[PDB]
Amino acid sequence: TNMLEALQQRLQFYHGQVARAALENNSGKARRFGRIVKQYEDAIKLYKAGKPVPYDELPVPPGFG
Amino acid sequence: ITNLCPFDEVFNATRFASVYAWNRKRISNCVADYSVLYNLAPFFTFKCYGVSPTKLNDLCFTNVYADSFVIRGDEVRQIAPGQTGNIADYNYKLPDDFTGCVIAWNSNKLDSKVSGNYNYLYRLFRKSNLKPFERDISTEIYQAGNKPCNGVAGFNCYFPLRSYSFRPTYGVGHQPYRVVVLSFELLHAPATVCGP
Ligand SMILES: *[C@@H]1O[C@H](CO)[C@@H](O[C@@H]2O[C@H](CO)[C@@H](O)[C@H](O)[C@H]2NC(C)=O)[C@H](O)[C@H]1NC(C)=O
Repeated sequence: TNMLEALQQRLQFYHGQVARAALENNSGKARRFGRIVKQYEDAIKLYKAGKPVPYDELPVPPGFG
Repeated sequence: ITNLCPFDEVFNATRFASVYAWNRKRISNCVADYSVLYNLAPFFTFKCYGVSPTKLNDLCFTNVYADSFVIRGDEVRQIAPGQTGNIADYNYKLPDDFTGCVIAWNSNKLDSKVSGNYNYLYRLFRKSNLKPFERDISTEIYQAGNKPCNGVAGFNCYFPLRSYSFRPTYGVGHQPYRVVVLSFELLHAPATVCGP
């Protein structure tokens, strides 16, 4: 499963979280989730460029299966 | 009848409904002066279907429905009969036969906070495309994969809808555009929304 599918999976899950936070009218939660999405898209861009992907630097994912 | 139609109210709304839950407004028992749209709104895209704008100010309608939502500028072209796309297939669908107008204008000043805007929402994942002039406000988790989940999770379930992140820094393509769609039927049998 390597890294690319997992990265897109986390990206989609956190996009859904951002959308849910926006739907709940929560401001700070939406902003923080959007920032997390920003770092995750930076990380996936870095991995696509060939640079190594980290584990602890990025926030931990939920109970993915 | 002489009372004016509430076009100013719908064109001057503080916030437009999200495209996945596009607002539907009834306009009836009033005189509709469309010269307001031409005189005001310096920036607009009034390209209309089934009737010329001047003739539109001329003739008499009988059923006016106003649909309002927010669409990114790059994908504003998806609002048209017989045209595909994520917005057309998932959020708002126009029938192949269509007699009505579409108005679109940028709203970076109004609907893009300096830090960022997230109020507006749109749908990306669903099983089947929307039928014309049909609304879908369900938020059930998509069954993208072969694993039923009943709740949001990492694997191929996902959230059916997505949020925009409008900011003033974005270019004209990504900037939000306030889109309002008017629908007409010119059979004129009851003629309740007749013009001047
Ligand atoms: C509210 O809508 C109206 C027209 O739909 C505009 O407000 C004024 O409308 C009159 C005509 O009735 C014009 O002469 C004025 O110039 C309009 N005001 C401004 C500031 O242009 C306008 O489109 C909307 N109001 C605002 C503040 O944008």
